Amino acid sequence: MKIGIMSDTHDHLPNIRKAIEIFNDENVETVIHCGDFVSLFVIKEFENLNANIIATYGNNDGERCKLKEWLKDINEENIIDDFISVEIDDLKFFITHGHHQSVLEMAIKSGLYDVVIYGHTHERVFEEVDDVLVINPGECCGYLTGIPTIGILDTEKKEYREIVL
Repeated sequence: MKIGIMSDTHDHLPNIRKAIEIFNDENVETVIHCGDFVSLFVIKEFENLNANIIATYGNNDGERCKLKEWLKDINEENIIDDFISVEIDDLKFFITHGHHQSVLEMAIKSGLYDVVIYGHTHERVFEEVDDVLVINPGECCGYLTGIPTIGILDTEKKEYREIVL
């Protein structure tokens, strides 16, 4: 009943596959990817992940059009949009690739969501501001920090734990 979080994979196939496995060798009902898969060929890797997908467009994702199409092919359920407001296990979520500072700032500070997930910065963070769970899974490629990471959230007991690759 736990969900997986990832972001900014930047075509790093190895780490993408590593991550996909991990998300399978564990429940992970669904998986959130807020960053830049970036290239189309990346989607074909996901047609090998058990959980479904809730993704958000990154500033580097050049093919938004075919990206959503291919994602649907992998599964009708899968969904991708600039922003994503949803709920799971009674929790209110708001997902978005770092990007738009203000919209992110506002979401967290609005207090209309239980959890706020985002990427873009490549800076993995996991704090709680005013009972709002703010999560940045960090960069899956690990290119800009040398530390590739993903994360798994427990919608149940609300416990998040990082996973270095």
